[PDB]
Amino acid sequence: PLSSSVPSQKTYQGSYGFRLGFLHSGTAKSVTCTYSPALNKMFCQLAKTCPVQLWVDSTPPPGTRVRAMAIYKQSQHMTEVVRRCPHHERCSDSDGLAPPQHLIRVEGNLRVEYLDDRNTFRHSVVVPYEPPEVGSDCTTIHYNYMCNSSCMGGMNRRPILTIITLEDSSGNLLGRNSFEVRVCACPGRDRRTEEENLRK
Amino acid sequence: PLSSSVPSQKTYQGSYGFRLGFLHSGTAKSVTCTYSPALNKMFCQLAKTCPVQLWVDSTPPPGTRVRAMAIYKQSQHMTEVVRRCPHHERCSDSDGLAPPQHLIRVEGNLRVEYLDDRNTFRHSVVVPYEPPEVGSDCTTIHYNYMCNSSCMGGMNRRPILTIITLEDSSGNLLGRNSFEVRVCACPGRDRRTEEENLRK
Amino acid sequence: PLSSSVPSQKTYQGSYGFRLGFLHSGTAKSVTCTYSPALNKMFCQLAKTCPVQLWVDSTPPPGTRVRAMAIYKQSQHMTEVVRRCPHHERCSDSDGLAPPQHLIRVEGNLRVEYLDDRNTFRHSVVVPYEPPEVGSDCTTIHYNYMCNSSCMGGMNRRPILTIITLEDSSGNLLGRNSFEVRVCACPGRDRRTEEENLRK
Amino acid sequence: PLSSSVPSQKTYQGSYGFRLGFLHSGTAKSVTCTYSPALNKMFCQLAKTCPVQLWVDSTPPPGTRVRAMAIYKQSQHMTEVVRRCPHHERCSDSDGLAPPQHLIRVEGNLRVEYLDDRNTFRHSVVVPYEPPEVGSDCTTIHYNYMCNSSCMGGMNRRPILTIITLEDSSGNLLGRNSFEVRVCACPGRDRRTEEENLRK
Amino acid sequence: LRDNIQGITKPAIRRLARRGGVKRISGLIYEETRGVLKVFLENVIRDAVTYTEHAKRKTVTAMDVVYALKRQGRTLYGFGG
Amino acid sequence: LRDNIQGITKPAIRRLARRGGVKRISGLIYEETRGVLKVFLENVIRDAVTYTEHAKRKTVTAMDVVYALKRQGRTLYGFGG
Amino acid sequence: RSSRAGLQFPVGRVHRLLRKGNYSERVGAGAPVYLAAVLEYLTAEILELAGNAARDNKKTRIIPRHLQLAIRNDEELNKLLGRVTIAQGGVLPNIQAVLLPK
Amino acid sequence: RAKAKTRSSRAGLQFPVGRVHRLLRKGNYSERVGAGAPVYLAAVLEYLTAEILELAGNAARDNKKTRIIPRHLQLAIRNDEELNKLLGRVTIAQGGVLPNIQAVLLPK
Amino acid sequence: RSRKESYSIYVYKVLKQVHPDTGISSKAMGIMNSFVNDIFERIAGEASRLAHYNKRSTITSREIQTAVRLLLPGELAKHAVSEGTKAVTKYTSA
Amino acid sequence: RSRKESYSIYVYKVLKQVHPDTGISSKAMGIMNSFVNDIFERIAGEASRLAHYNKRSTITSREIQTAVRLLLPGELAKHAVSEGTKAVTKYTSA
Amino acid sequence: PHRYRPGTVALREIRRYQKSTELLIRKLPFQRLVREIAQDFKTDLRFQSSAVMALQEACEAYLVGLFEDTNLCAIHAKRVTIMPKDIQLARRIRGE
Amino acid sequence: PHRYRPGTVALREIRRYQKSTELLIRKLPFQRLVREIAQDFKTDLRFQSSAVMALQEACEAYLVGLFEDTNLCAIHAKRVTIMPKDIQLARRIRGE
DNA sequence: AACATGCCCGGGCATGTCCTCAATTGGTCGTAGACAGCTCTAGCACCGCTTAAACGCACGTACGCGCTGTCCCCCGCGTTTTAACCGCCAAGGGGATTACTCCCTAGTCTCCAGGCACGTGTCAGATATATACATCCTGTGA
DNA sequence: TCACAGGATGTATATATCTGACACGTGCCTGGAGACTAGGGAGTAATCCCCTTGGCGGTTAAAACGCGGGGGACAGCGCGTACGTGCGTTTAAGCGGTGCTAGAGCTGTCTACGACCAATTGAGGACATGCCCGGGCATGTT
Repeated sequence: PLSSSVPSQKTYQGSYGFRLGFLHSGTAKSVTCTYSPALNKMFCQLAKTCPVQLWVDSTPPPGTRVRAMAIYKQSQHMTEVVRRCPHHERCSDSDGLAPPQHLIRVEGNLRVEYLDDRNTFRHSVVVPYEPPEVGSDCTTIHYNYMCNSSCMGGMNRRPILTIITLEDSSGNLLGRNSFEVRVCACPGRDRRTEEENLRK
Repeated sequence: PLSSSVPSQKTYQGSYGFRLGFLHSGTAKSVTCTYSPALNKMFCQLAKTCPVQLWVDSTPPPGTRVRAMAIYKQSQHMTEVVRRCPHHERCSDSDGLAPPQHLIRVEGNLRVEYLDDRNTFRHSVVVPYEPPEVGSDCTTIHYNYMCNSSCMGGMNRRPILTIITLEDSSGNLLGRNSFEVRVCACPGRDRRTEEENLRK
Repeated sequence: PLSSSVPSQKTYQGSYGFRLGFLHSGTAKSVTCTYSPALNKMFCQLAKTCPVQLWVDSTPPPGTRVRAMAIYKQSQHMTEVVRRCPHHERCSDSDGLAPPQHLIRVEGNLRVEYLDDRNTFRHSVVVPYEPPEVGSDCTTIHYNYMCNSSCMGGMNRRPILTIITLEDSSGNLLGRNSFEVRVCACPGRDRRTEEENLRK
Repeated sequence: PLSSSVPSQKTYQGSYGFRLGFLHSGTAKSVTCTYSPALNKMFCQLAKTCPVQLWVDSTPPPGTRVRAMAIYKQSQHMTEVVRRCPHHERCSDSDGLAPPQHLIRVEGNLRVEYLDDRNTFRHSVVVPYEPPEVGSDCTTIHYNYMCNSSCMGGMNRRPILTIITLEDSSGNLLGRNSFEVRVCACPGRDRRTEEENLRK
Repeated sequence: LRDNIQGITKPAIRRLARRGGVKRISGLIYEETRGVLKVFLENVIRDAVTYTEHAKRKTVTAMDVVYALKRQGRTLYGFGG
Repeated sequence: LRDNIQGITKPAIRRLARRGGVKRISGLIYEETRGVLKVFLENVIRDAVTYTEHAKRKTVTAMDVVYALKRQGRTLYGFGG
Repeated sequence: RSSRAGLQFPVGRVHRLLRKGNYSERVGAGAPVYLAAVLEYLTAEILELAGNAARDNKKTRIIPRHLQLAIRNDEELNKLLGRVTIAQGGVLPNIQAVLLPK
Repeated sequence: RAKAKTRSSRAGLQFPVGRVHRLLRKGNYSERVGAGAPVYLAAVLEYLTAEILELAGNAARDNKKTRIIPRHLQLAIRNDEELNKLLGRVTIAQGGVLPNIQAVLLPK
Repeated sequence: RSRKESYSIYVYKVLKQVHPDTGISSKAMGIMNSFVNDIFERIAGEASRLAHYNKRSTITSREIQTAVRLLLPGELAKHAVSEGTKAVTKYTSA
Repeated sequence: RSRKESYSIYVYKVLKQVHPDTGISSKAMGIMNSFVNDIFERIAGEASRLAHYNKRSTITSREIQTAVRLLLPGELAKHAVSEGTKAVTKYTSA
Repeated sequence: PHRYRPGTVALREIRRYQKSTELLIRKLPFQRLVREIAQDFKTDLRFQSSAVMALQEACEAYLVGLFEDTNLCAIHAKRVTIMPKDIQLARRIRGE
Repeated sequence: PHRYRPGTVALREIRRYQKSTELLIRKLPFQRLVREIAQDFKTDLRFQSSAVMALQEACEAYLVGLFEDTNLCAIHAKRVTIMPKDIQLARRIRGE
């Protein structure tokens, strides 16, 4: 169905200097997740681990939370709600925390919460923020994307943006970033193809 | 789900000398429907017209019917009911006569009937038989196949056999034939590929 | 909509030796109606005079009638009723005898009758049969075709057969013939093209 | 039917500096939508997304609305109401928001309204105005045109002007612009042809 | 009328040939000459008569002969023209 | 330029004579032929040039040649006209 | 129109040509009709003979050579065109008997 | 009113300019004919006329006659190489021929 | 650009009547255009003089008929005249 | 009487200006008449074709001037041209 | 007695008949020949003496010219006598 | 070895060149000859290739036609070989 | 990495309409043709007389036709050299095309003299007859 | 066998007799120049595109050059037939009227068609506008 509104996608580093980072994975065939700085785009396999780093210039208050949401990149599709396709919605792959229809999951975190927004009808996944561990300048969240971008009756090949928001206890906005996502069978091949088209 | 039984696929011409026939369509890349005598296999696009000819040595009684049903060709999968995939099952493409979940439809014919078998859980479509005019040798029924063989959560790339049966007005078996079916985007390309593999 | 049945198209000269004939028209610009013996096909313009000759080896009784009906030539479309497209169905061109929606009309004859068949939903136009005028071997009926073959929402580029039936005062078959019809802007151009392709 | 009046097409940027803008699409033969600055003309496919940008020198009040209306460009036809043709008026292609007979729709927006003006008999589509995102410079509305310019019984090949008006909550005229529109199966081929003829 | 082709006498054929410088003769010439003369004369007549018929006359005039001759590359002076 | 009459070469003269069915060609023919061909050319060109000058052109066209030929009692097809 | 006389050749053209060329001040409308029929008739005679000539050489197409032969193979046309030169006509394969070996 | 002076008198010609202008401008030869054209042609005809008569008059005196007769015109035309081209194919009534006897026919 | 007059169309159509299956080279078509223009000039030129000599005011089928008889050999003349006669006859009735 | 223009007048005047003490027999005069008409027809014919070929309306001294060169041998042509030039030159000057 | 050698008269006759201008065919014979030919095309055709003379002078001219060319052909074959072949050759060379 | 006793080739050439249509003279030299003559009447004349083709075919036609008559004259003299005087005769008969 | 398999734009083909030129239809005015009538000349037909030409028969030489021998032109074949023919590129001039203006021509009107046609008279040519010059035939010379 | 002188035949020049050429005068009939106005042709200038003219390199055929033998051609000789020439006789042509009819030639009057001009509708080719399948890329399994 259609939403009454479109989430803002503008980058906003805020008081804490918020930003996103990603692992230096290669473009090999067998790669499960890889990121392109040139495209600001993540390429990943369905249900595989997708590390996203959170970077800040100063530590946010306790009770700060991190939310991930998907929207279609093309402006005419922006009001449609991104969701899993009917096949993957019916199949028995829920982890006991995520609703069957949600596209984005967070793995390894018991404090995760999944929202189907009563006003906008948007799906999103939220976790608490935690400051970086010893020997890292950043905090890493492991996402899983539960449909390929190509799934018919789902995203149906339309590109999506993952929007990441840093938020306070009430859900007010502390910072925002976004990156394009492709969920596909061969991330290394597809990343190289799109980076090559950048010269064409 | 799984059926309690496997339909007999054995060819049986019966009292009326029943046989199938198919058009001499070529292998142009995107030909809507084409048939391979070498493979005894039809290659066709989703929802497109699939003309199947009915040949008989003498005219069956009035009230005779023709039924079509699908089964998986691989013995590991023969007990599974061939049905549409969850996406195409939900989509709004019913013609006002066919149920949403049925793989095989008959187009053009107002007297068509669709059966979901209470005992075997098998889907099938039925029409009355009509004889040809006295100088024409066969009657043509126009089937439609409402999922690609590759549909995930449905046929999931597993080959199927279509079984055609001639019946009396009570449903008693008067004759039976079968052919393999691949529902795909490029029937001509795919037919040439599988016939070339017959030399490999 | 669809029809419960398909009219028989078989050539049947019957007791009276019934056959059709057509004028030896050329293939020039603006030609109103031209017939190809090679294709058994009539090419004509919208609403123009289309002479069809009736030939017999012996004269049918008085009260014999001649009926014209259009069916789609392609076997999967045969069950659809041929009718005018929505635009021409609305436009104010009725002659006071023909219903707005009928594709075929007969001009110059006050004894014309138009039937929307209650059981089959088929349109047809009927006139009394008359024997040839003194010195003539055949009787001529002037038909008009009230949509182009290309009319969207009407024939929509699908070829049609006109079926002509000789029948008694009750509508029982006395003899039958048929010919393909194309209604188009340039009958001469199109007839030449289709006749030239016959050598390719 | 014929309207009692002709909408003014005169460009009026008003107090807010209202102007239109359009995307830099190529001239690929079957591109979905493309715009010509040299002609002030949009070329687009039927029912496809037509992005129109709204530019302003200062932001209009809340409750401002944006209306689109079509008129024939040729002075002789200006008094006729631009509407869909009898075929596309009967086709079952309404989105649950637009009336059947309206030529112009807006996609994506749940707050759209469609007016059949009781005084002028004109058709128009309206949405609330929205300012750009912070860091953006214009607002994009996505129109769909629901008949080819060539539709017989409708536009019947006569060129149209889309008139865009910026309006208050009551419909009072805040600003006005216009562009010529061609709705056609191959926008890029047609666009190039018209831009070449500009040198002839 | 008949045989007036014999009217073209053998000495007359001599005289013509004499004017043309001819000195000595084979009798075959007489019959061949009459053939050639006949063809030439006949073709001129046929044209002249054709002109006459076009004018719907009964009588041939010198002008008809002049034109009949002229077109064969035979401009004739002295008779008019 | 000069000496292009020597450009009408001996075997080319022979080939023309072969079209004329000639079986044997004497040593003096080639000179005589060249002289004859030159006269024919001179007459045709002179007239063609005259047509071209009359039209005040500097360029001789097929039509100029065709006309120059025509009036010499010789019509040529296939070059226009 | 030509369909009145059943001719393929265009009368009105011929009519305009007859008005020019300084042939005459004036015309009777039968004139170009009569002339068109004649030109068409002669055209047919040549082409028919030429097609036969093309067939003798086993070609589906007429070339200037075939016109040349076809014309000379009918002494009526040979006389009519007795001063014409045909581009790429070639000549007749006539060899005088006195030249042949014996 | 100025008293008439004929174009032949203006041009200094004996041949009648007005007649010639009529023979050009009517009788299916032309669309228009300019005034200098008849004058030019009349001079040409006059010149050629004079040449023939001059030659013929000599032939007449060579035959001691004061009156020119067809024979004399023939002799003039055939003794002048250029006239013998211009009139090469003309036939002249009572013209006769030149006294040409081929050397191989002469006695010896 | 400029445009041209020729008989190629009609020559092509006539060829189809005598030999439906036979084509024609552009060069041969060039010849035929000269042939038509030549015969046209002769007949018109001769018919002109017939009118001039008889001091008549016009070219009619008669002058053409006579000119044809003066230009063509007898055999061709007969057939040509017959066709001309029919053409004028039919045209008069049409 | 019915009228036929002839050149006999001018022919003898020209003779008198060449061989004053001579005269012309009626037959020689007839010949000179045909001669004049013949040369007149040629030059008029050729001048007509020049104008036709050049698609232009007016016969002028030039068309004749050209026709003269085409019809006459060079020697006669130059003399004739000289005279034709003088006659026109004088006529326009007077 | 006297008696010319066979083939000397000619040189006198040649000069006389080259020199003189009168017609060499007699009137009545030629006149009837014209009518005899013409009747084949049209009966009751009638004549002008000027027309008949004109024909005659053209015919004599044609034959005289033909004979001269005939004579040259015979000289070219180095014969004294003219023969039908000489006539035929000359005519054929003029495309007749 | 083998070599022809003469003339059978000549008959073959007659056959071949009578059969064939193309130019028998050299393609370029004739064009220079046209310039060389034309300049005598006027300098800086310019030549359409089509014009020069027309001249060639006319000249070949003229010379071929002349050679036919030349051949007949030679046959009349019952000679095998053609001689200049044969050409001269045929021309002079044709009124050149 | 190679093969398995679905979806969108492009080339082409399918099919309806426009613009430019020709043909058709109608009207008006003038000229030519068509049709009829009358007069005179020429043609056609017929008869008589005289001379030349043609026809027929007889007689002799040259020319034509046929045959043989001798000498040089031509043809046929091989080898070597030169330009033709072919392929590709550049610059300038001419020809073609379009617009604008003046003077030749055409068309229509008026008036006077010359030429044309017919009539009348004398001188020199034309023809016929007779004499002299140029060419041919018969006889004579080399 | 080949060429010139005297006589005869053909062509040119003079005298006698008769006809035609030529010269001179009067009345009739346009024909001609002088004159004026307006559509048009022709002329002049400007601009753009294609062809002609010119240049360079490689490969093949044409042509050029040389020698030998066959046939053609030329020269000379012999025999028979046909043509040419002379004389005599007969018929036709030419010459010179005599008579009659049709056609040609010319004039007048009336009708129809042609020419010329405008308007309307069709012929022909080019363009206006949309759907399929193919090509190729997009995206997954082994």
